[PDB]
Amino acid sequence: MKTADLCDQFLDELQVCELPFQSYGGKRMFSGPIATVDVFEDNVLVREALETVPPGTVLVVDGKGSRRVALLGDRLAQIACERGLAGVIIHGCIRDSAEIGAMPIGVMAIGTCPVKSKKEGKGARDVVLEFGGVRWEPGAYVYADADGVVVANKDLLAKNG
Amino acid sequence: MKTADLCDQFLDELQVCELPFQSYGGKRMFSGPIATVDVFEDNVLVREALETVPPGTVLVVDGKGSRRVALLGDRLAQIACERGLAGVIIHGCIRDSAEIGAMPIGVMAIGTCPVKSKKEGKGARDVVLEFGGVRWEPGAYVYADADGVVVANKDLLAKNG
Amino acid sequence: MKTADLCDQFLDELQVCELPFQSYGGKRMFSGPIATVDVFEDNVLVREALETVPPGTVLVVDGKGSRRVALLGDRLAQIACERGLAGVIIHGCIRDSAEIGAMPIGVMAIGTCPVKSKKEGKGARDVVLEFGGVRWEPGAYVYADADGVVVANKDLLAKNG
Repeated sequence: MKTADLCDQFLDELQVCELPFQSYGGKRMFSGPIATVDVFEDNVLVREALETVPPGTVLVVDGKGSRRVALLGDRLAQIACERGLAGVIIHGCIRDSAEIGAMPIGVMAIGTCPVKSKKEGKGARDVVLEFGGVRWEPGAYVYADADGVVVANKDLLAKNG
Repeated sequence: MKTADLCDQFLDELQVCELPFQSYGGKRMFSGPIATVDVFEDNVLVREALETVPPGTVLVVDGKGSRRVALLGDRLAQIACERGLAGVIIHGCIRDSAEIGAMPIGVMAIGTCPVKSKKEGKGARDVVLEFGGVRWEPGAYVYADADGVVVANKDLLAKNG
Repeated sequence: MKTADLCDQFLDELQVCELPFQSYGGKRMFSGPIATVDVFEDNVLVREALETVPPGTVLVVDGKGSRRVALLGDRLAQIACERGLAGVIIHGCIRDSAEIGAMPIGVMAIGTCPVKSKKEGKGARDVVLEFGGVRWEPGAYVYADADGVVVANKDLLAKNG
């Protein structure tokens, strides 16, 4: 589960995120199949994804790194906990960081912003994301911890060759 | 008291600081009427302000974001505690961060620096400050927490319209 | 031992590091005689240094600030603990930060990276390093804590004039 160990064993099959994230959730280490959301200062699709993706999923949200609004708050983090998701990785900001820090889920983002995001529904789910020098594909697997975030095109702990 | 809630209710009457601060005090959430100090690597006026502003005040210090010296240390933070101030927000650095982290007051700054600031008394108090994309006016109200810092031109929790 | 106090008393004999470090070890405050290592994404010499420098030493490693690989992990940090070193300061990244945070040693670096460094042995030990606006010389003394890092050309707490 350590990204350090995964790199030592499978570096050739891994993409290493170049963007350093701040860890906000109660869980510092988390991993699972990737579900994607591509938005810009709007989180309606982030919410719909959290309410529908399979348990154990790690939702990756490309918010273009905007710091003008938060894309996830305690209400949405709560949904993630209630539906048994592994965590959320956001190329953007979150809010209610105090409350999220007390939840048993992983949450990584580049910063905090108290302003709510737009609620128009613009953006798309299940598309290929591109940020942090990494190509995030639906169905791929992401592993995150205190040292970083790495992505594999399949479950590296269920393979045999 | 949450900046997230204040933005949802009063965004149109609020200024949202664009500069992310590091939180150093024992209190992560604090708010109150603003008192201003405008200086450059000198903290004599910061000290005089802390020794004279009314209880509950949040001292906002524009140190131009300099990282060459600290503008507040444990002695001054102690004064802030003894006189019942709400906290201090500094566009600059502080020192004695270890000691300040144990004090029941809010302290936000952009970094730490072990070097003491000049003691010449240059600068001015009670002037309008301009940094972080925000206009900080004396008498205005500031609310700070783990998600950010927002400024209103009056007490938003004592108003009725 | 506080960098703030050292600056107040000996600023004229001190070099103040301009590069802000993240603190990863169980010890937030540490100091001692400097041992140097100059490398670039390779840590064989970092390991050899940790296995040979005198107890109480603070190993300073100039990794050119690279964020592509880690230069120190839990194995090497463990060696530092077993041989009684004071700490390590790295102009580069580390990994196994979770594990290192539980160790009684000082560790400062600019970030984390899960990828292992090269093991070719390129680089040099006991040379003068130059980074963070500071000239790091073998035999010099370094003092580090929550506020910063300062370097003196001799033990400032064993001198008399």
